[PDB]
Amino acid sequence: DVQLQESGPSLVKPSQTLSLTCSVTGDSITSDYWSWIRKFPGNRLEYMGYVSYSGSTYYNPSLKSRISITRDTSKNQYYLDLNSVTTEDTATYYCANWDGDYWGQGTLVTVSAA
Amino acid sequence: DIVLTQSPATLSVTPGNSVSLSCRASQSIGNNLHWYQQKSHESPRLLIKYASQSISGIPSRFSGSGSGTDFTLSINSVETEDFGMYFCQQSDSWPYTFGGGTKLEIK
Amino acid sequence: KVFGRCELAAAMKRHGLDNYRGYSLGNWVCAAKFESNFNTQATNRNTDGSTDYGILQINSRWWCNDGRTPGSRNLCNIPCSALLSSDITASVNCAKKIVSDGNGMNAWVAWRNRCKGTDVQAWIRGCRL
Repeated sequence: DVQLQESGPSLVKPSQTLSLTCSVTGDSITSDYWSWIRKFPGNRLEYMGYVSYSGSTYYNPSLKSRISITRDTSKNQYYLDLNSVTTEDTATYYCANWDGDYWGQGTLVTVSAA
Repeated sequence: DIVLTQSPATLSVTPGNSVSLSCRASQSIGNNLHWYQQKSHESPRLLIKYASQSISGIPSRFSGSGSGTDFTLSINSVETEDFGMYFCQQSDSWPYTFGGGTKLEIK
Repeated sequence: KVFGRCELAAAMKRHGLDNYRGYSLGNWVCAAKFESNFNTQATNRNTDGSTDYGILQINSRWWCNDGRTPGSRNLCNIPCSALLSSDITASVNCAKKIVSDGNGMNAWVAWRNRCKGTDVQAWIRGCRL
């Protein structure tokens, strides 16, 4: 069966690059489309983007090109890179397959000068 | 982008009673509207796909209806395990967008 | 089941394909016409050991699992048998995922060769939708 799990820093500084990894277990990443979704402090969900089998990516215009989604078949993982973050990027990040049947547990990332 | 508006924002109900949640799209999206349930400290869970298609492993009391711009998620005889947030999401156009959510709670 | 042109146009509209991810309804009807001639039971064995299934001839090497294709990936997470039903639900669901890749409808060779660049709207004209 398939399992997804997010990993990466939970505390980041403003202006830095936020990077998360989604490890897929149970099947190859070449067997599905992979996405990233985040939830803001006030129950607001935003579909960040996804990468399909051909390698083509689709990113939410709201991210102003600060986002990059990549894959690593050898490690069976895919990633999220969000550049120049601000406090507006504080949220709970989830990885899930395109069908929405498989989701990671979600990981909170807080952007603070602290 | 396509805006999804959900109502009511909050709905209080007594277990055993039935409810229906609304989601309206700013433009026609055919049957490309999906429903998700989300509880505190948990990832969203797909309940209904493409407006009315059932999902294996989901309680049969959940049903979806609608097309075009108006959709509804119905719960026949709410159970305590159903309390939480409900979000609709459209996949007709990129970027995919989510409704603002409806909170279902016990009254 | 062999769909009538207008019958399929109406069904595909109900199944949410009209303008789905930028592809007008005519594109889908035209694709079905040249891929399977509107036949939900159409199958075609390919040289690589894969088979194309159903109304939209969905491939068993990339999209569905028929348990007989080498290098199968099952991108649609569905058994190919489900794509051979008179009910187009599963075929449409998979077609939507296929077209959600950057290659779009180019995944359908017949569509690319007989539909792309033509007046696809003509395929839904003269129909009670």
